[PDB]
Amino acid sequence: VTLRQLSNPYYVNTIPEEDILKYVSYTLLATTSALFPFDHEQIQIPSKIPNFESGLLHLIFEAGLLYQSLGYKVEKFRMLNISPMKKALIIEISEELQNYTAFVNNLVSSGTVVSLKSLYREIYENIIRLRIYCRFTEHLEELSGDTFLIELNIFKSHGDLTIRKIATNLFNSMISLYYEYLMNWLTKGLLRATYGEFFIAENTDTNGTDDDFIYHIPIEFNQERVPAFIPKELAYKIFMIGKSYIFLEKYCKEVQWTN
Amino acid sequence: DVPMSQPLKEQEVREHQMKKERFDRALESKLLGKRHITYANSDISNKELYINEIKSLKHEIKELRKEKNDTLNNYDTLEEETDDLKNR
Amino acid sequence: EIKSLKHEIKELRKEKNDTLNNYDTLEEETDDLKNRLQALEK
Amino acid sequence: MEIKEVDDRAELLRYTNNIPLLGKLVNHQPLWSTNPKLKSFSLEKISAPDQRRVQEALVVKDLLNVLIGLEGTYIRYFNDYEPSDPETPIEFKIAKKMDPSFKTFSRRIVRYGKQYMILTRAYEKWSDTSFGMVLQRFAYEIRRFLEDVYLKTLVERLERDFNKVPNFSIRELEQIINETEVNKQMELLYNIYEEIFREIEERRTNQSSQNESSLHLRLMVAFDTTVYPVPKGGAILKIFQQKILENLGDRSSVMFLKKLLNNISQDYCTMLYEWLTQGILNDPYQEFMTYDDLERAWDTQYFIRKDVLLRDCDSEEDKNLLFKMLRTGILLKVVRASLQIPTIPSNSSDITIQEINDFADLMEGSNLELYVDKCYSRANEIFLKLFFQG
Repeated sequence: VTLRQLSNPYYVNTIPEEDILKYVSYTLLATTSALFPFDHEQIQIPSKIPNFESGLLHLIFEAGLLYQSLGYKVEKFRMLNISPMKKALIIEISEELQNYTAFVNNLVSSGTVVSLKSLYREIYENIIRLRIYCRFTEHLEELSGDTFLIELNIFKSHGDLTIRKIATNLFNSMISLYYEYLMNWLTKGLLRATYGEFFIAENTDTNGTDDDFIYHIPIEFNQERVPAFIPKELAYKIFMIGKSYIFLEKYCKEVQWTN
Repeated sequence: DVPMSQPLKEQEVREHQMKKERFDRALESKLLGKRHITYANSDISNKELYINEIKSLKHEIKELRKEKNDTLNNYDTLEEETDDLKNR
Repeated sequence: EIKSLKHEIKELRKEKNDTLNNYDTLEEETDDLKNRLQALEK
Repeated sequence: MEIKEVDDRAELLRYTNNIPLLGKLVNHQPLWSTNPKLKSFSLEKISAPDQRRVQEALVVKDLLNVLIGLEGTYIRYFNDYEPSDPETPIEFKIAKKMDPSFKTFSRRIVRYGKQYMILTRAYEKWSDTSFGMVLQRFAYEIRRFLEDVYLKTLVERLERDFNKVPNFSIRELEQIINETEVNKQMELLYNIYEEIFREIEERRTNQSSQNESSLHLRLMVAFDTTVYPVPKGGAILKIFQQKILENLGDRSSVMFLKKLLNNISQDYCTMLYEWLTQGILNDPYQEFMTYDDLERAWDTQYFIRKDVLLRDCDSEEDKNLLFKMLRTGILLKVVRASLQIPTIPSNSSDITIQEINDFADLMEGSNLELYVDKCYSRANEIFLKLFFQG
C-alpha cells in the first residue's frame, strides 16, 4: 500500500491542505480566520498541526504579519503630512505592497503549487523584500530626505542585488523631486515646497539693520546642506543666480527681461 | 687552483656607489623621513544598518529571562507527567 | 557595569541550562517509563 | 499519535536591528522535547522487518523535515539547541529505537541538514557590512545555491519519491542524493566555511601584533598593516584561490570555484579598473588595498591596506608593480584635480585599457601586467604632455 496509509491513523486529528489554504488565504489578507483565530499580533495557531508544519506556517504567517504591519505603517504615514520625497517613498512602498498582493492573489486563484516547500521557495523573494521594507520603515518616521538618499546610495554599494535595486529606485524617485526643486529655484527663484531640503534658505530674521532689506538681501546659503553630488562652487553659482534674479525682479524692476 | 682575486674596478665602483648610497640615505633620513607606516584606526558606519543602540542585548536578556521561566515551568510539568505516569 | 550584568545573566543562563539538562534526563526517564507502560498494557 | 495541546502563537520579533538584514524576524515553533504537539510512537513496535517500511517512511519524513532546518518526531534537536539563539550549536538527538542502518542514513541526512542551517545563519550574518560587500556577494551566492540547487533538487527528487514512489528505500534516497552531489558541494562549502571561521579565530589570536624604496621615491606613501578580525578583499579571494589549489583533480569542483570567484570578484576588478583608468577611489567597505587621506594641505598620504591585498608584495618585482599601479592611480587623480574634470576620457591619449572579466586568468596570466604597463605609460604620457605644454 501507499505510505499515506501507514501514517493515516497518526494524523487523523490534523487539518487537510484544502482548509489550510482556505484559511491561510484569510490570515495573510489581514482578515480573521475561523480555523486559526488571528489576533492583531498573535496568529494563535492550534496545536493540531505538526511542529515542522508549525514552523513553515510560522514563516508564512510571518510574511502575512509583515504585510499587515507594512499596511499599518503606510496608513499611519499617509495620515501624517510628509515631504513630497517621502510621499514618493510611500508610493513606492504601496506599489510593492500591491504587487505582493496581486502575486499572492494569483497564487491563491491558480493554486498550481502542490508542495508547501516549493511554495515557500517561490515566495521567499517576496518575503525577503517585505522584510527589507519593514527594516527600512523601522527608521522611516525619523530620518529626513538627505539621510534617506545617504542610506540609499550606501545600499546601492551593498553586495546584494535586491537591496541595491530598491535603493536605486528610491534614490531616483527622490532625486527627481530634488532636481525639480533645483529647476524651480533656478527658473523662478522660488523656495516653494522645499521643506528645508534645499541648501539655500530665506532668512527674514532682522535685528534692526536694514529691516526693509534695502541692502540686506535676506537670502542665506547653507554650505552644510549642500549635497556631495554637487560642487560647492556650483552651489554658490546657483545661489548667486537666484539672488541676482530676485535682485533684478524686485529692485531693478526689469520685469520683461527677467520674464 | 686558487680562489680568484676580487676585481679592482669592481671594488672601486662598489666603494664609490656605497659612499654615494650612504650619503643619499643619510640625506633622505635627514629630510623629514618620507617613508612611513600607519595603522587603520577608523571604520565606516551606515546609519540604516548601523545599530542605533546595543541595548537590545539587555532586551534579549529580558527575552531570555522569560524563556528561562518557561523552561522551569516545562520542567515542572514534565515532573508531574513522570510522577503521574509513574503512579500508573 | 553593563558587562557585569551581562555576565550575571550568562550565569543565570548556565543555571537554567543545568535545569534543562535535568529536564532532559527527566524526559529520557519519562520515555523509558512510557515504553514500560506500553509494554505492561499490551 | 495523540495530539498534545500547546499554545502555538507566531509573533514578529519586535527588535530587528540586532538581527541581520537577512535574518529571520519571527519566533521559532516550540520544541518537541519542550512542547510536543503529537504523542511519539515507539519505534521498537515498527523495528520489525514487516513494519520496517513504516519506520523507514517515518525516518525519511523526519529527515526531509531536518534538511530544511525543522524538527520531527524521532530526530529532535539536541539538548544545547536554542531556537532563539542564532549562534547556539544546532545538533540533533535521534531516537534510540531506530534501525542501525536507518540510524546511519539519518546521521548522514541530519549532518546535511545541520550544514544547511549553519550556512543559512552564516550568510545571514554575512549580510552585515562588517564582512564586506564582497563576502556579502559570496553570502548571496550561497543563498542563491540554497535557493536554486539545494532546495530545488530536494523538493524535486526526495519529496516526490517519498510521496508517490512505492518500493522506495532510504538506500535509494541516499544514492540519489549522491548522484545529485549537492551533498558533496555542501560538504566542500562547509569545509571552506570552517576554514574561514578558523582564519577569523586566528586573526582574533594575534590581537597585539599588527623598506627604504618608499623614501627613495618622492611619494607621500604609507603602509596600512591593519589586520581585520575577518578576512576581507583579496584575503577572501586568495582563500578561494587556495581552494582552487586544493580542489585540483575534480573538474566540477574547480569549475564551481572559479565561477563563484569571478561572480564575487566582479565588483573588485571593476573597482580596480576604475582606480587604474581614472584614479577614482571608492572603497566604502575597506576592501581595496589603496586609500588616502583628505576623503600637506595639497599632499594627501596614501595608505596600503595589507589585509585586502591581492599579492604578498614581498619581492622587488611585486613591490615595484604595486608602486607602479599606485603611482598610476595617483597621477590620474592629480590630472583630474588639475583639469577639474570628473573623469578622464580615453581619447586623451592613444592608449586604451579594457575592463577585467576573469580574475583568475588575470592573476595567473601576464595580461594584468600588460594592462598595468599600458595604463602607466598612458598616464606618464598625459602627465608629461600637460606639464611640458600646460
